[PDB]
Amino acid sequence: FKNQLLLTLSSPSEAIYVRTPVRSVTVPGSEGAMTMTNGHSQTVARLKAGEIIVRKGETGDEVERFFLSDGFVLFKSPEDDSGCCTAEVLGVEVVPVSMLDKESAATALQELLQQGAGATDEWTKARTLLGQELLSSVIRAAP
Amino acid sequence: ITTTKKGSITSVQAVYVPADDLTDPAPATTFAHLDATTVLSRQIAELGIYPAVDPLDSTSRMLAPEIVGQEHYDTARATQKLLQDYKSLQDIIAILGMDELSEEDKLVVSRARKIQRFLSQPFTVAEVFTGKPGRFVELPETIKSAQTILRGECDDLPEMAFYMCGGLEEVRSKAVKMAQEAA
Amino acid sequence: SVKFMDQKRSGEETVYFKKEDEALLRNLLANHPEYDPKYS
Amino acid sequence: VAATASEAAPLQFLAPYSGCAMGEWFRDSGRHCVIIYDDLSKQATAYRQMSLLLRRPPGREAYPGDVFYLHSRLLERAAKMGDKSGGGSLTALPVIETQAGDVSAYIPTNVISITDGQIFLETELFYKGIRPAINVGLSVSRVGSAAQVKAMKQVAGTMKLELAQYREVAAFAQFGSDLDASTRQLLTRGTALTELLKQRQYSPMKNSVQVCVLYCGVKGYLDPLDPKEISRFESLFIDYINANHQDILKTIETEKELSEKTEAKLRAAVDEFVAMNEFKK
Amino acid sequence: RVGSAAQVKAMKQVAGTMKLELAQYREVAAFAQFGSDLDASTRQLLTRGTALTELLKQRQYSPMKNSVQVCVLYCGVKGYLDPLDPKEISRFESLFIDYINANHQDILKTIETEKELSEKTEAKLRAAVDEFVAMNEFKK
Amino acid sequence: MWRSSGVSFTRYASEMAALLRQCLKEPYRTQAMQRNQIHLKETVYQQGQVLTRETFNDIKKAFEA
Amino acid sequence: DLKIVAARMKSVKSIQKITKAMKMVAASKLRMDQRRLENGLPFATPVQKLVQRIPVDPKEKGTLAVLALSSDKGLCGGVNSFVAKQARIVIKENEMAGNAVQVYGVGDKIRSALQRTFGDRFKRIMTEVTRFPWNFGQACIIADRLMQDNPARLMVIYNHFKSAVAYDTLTLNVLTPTQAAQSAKEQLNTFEFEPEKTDVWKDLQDFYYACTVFGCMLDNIASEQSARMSAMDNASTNAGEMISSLTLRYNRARQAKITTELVEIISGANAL
Repeated sequence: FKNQLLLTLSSPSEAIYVRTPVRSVTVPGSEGAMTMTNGHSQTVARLKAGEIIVRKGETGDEVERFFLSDGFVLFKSPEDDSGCCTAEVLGVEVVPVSMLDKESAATALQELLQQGAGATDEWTKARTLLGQELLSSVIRAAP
Repeated sequence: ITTTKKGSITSVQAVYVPADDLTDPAPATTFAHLDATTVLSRQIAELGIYPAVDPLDSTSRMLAPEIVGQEHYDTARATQKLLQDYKSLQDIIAILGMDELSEEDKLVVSRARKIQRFLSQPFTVAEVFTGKPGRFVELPETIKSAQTILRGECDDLPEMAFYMCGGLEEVRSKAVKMAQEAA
Repeated sequence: SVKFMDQKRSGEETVYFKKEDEALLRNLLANHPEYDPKYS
Repeated sequence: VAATASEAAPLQFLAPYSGCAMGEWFRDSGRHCVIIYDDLSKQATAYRQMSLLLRRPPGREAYPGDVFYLHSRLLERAAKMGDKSGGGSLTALPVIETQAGDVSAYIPTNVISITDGQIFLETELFYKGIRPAINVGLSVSRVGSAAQVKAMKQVAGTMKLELAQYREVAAFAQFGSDLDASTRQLLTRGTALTELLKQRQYSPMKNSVQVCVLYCGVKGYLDPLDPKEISRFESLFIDYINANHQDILKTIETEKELSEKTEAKLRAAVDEFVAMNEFKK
Repeated sequence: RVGSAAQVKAMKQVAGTMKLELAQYREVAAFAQFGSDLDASTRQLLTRGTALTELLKQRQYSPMKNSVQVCVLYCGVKGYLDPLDPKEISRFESLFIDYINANHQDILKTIETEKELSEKTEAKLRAAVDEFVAMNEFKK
Repeated sequence: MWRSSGVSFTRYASEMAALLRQCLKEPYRTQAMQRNQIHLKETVYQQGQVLTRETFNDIKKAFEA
Repeated sequence: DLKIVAARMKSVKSIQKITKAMKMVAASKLRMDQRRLENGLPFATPVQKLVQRIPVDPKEKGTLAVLALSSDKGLCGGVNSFVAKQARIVIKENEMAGNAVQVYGVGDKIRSALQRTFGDRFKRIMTEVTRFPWNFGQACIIADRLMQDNPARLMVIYNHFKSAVAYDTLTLNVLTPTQAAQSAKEQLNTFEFEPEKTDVWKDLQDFYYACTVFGCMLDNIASEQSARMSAMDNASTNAGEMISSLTLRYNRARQAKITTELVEIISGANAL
């Protein structure tokens, strides 16, 4: 077909992209953020949180931002006959940044800190810390 | 048999209806001669709802807003509408089930069942059949209870608290007893 | 078909509203303590 | 004209013919009458009671063969005479009780064969609040729009189709939560019209008010309302127009037409009423 | 129409509960037979109704005394047949009858005379049923 | 944090997506919490002979119990 | 008689009407379920295709766990019948070799089907699930329950939704931790795992479990709705046939009643 990047960004409730040709796609891996393009090696990575940023071939400069909670990314090499290299971004909850709020975010942060102040269980402490992480990411990512 | 300007005769006639067929010539002709009507059914008596009066076949020349006020007329017509709405879901319930019915329809069915159980009451002469004591329910009490049940101020109560009562106090008492015996 | 549907309907309604009456009997005395004779 | 149960069978048998004789005076003299035979089946009954006692030969259900001829002699006097006889008329509204809704019996089949129409009342609708409990599916009129002013035609030609569509999509009312648009609008309009056609005992209306209310109904000014409020809506609208726009009613009553100017006045009055008032939904 | 007036108190005590249970079973069984899954309060209704329906069966020209009917319906109503298999009841009855005709004639004579069930006869009958279930064994 | 706390990645992902949905805007948040309600009825068995039956309407109690 | 035929005609006409209404409703639900499928299958296919590179042998010996997906409402054709048939086949095949079988289920129909025959093997059952749409009752919960009840080999039985008038029953041999530890995972060496393989495998496998259940249950739901529409069609047809027969019988009984009454009247008129 073409030497583009075939992105499919999918959540369970809605598939935002299916075979969208793009140039570069940034994703917040568990180690650190990284940008996948055509020619990139086969790889699997776990994401933690933050703002996926898609950049179509027609756009180049224009972008598209999407906040992801958690999930996986699968980059697969290009078949010899297809001529195009594929990528699958699976997210348990993939929102755009336009639909986010910083006030309900801080309210949930406060309620989480209230619930976790009685730190007794490991899962409770871990959930408090991870909620702090994700809500700070939401606050920093929202407009 | 009729009232005149010298006296009055209030008559009460029991009419055998063979094979539960209201189309027979004798009751068909007798229906036109009556001021008040009360038709008893077997499908209701099978449910233990005694008296087994069918409120969708019972009629009366008196049930008009000018004779009985609108608090009575609208209450009666709302009860009849509710019972007809409940009757118009029997096939849907028998085929599909209660899972398909919306919460409005479930509320309707619950209120209609509660009315059905509430119209029952024990008589003094049926002690030798039921053992329970008899009741005398006045009309303002009946209207208050029906208005309350239709308005929705007893949905918190159960359904088995109605089938032998003569008011809302007895309903609440029976529900109280069943809740205490539940634990 | 007639007795069939009638008895099926009656049984289903009986079970459903038995469950609902059980739940209401569980949750009555809490939300309406003025009626509980335990507190009278 | 009263031929009660104490009155003998011949008197119950003769009272309808006496009424027709009393109405022929109005018919022949250029006037108009409407005669109302209540319990014609007690007439036929009386005739049977007189034939089985005169030892006449019976038929099915023991009725003699002169029953169709009887009701025919009775009902064929109802007529509309020409301008050379005087222009009078004699309308007829015979009443019949069906014992199970079966209109295939002898007397029902004889009378529907004799009559120019049918108004079929039902018991399932009398308790659903639909009073008069007229089932417009089985109710027909072989005369039709020829017996209607244009002001009523303009709304009835629409409402008949709308109610037929509601009757085609009635069973879906218990599943409309799962359906899509283009099928819930039909249910809504049908429900609104059915709640509009409800009426109170001994409270009839005029044709102008009928036209105004049915224009309010068919033109979508009741879809977004709670149905239970329509009985209020109608009443208030009636009072409003009878207080404010008697000119519209007089024009509709005089011209027997709903012109575009009167329709604009009507939409104006409806908008003013809706603005002045507040409803639930 | 006469009803309980033509009925002994000892038989009233059991037959009222029996009629109620059979009414409930007749109500519920038609819906239950579709293979649905029901709670235990309804499974108990079905079990007791099946037990009573299998109790009320009888052979031809094999009538029974009133005291024996009372005892059998007591065994059926107080729950000594719910866990037992239905097909076994047809012998649970017979054996129980022989047992109470052999070793417990006094209970039958007392019920025949007094025409009621005092607490003493209640306890004696319960003890006899317990002894019988101990001495015997069935499929459940 | 989860293999140490004795927690699954699916549980963590769901319980964090819950918070992310709580951090939504009301028009889309309505449809999100709509499409992500819970209703389950667990029924535990041991060679027949049901040990327990329990309902679940919350993610946290569903993963906990 | 007449009352019998009239009551039967009334009941069957009501049945036909409600059947057609439920047919249209099921068509709408099938539309929405196809929509949920087209949106939600890409979320599940990639990780499943990834983990399926590790070939699972269905002859392995060990504690088998059979997850049978089914519905809670009736009139679904015979999809749950075919599911329970495949489950019985699998159980009877794997219990001969000596593999101890456990049974997980979704829906009351599989429970009612396998209570009497394999009720001494149930482990955990879920129901009242699809009252709402599917991912209401998230597959993550069931996957967590499976992992907490970690078996040695897992099978999943469901109905694949080929087209609106065609489905297909399938069995998925699913990988488990014992089977992953027993393999060096040389097939994934072509992939660069951003965290190390040993650290990301445990989090990837739960995602694999969740995605497997998700697509399987979506396909089962679609097949259920298709079978429901087909069953409503057949029921309406049978109701029409019964209405025709009862109409014939009704007219016959009407004529018989008329003739009998008339002969009675005539004989009473001539017996004077």
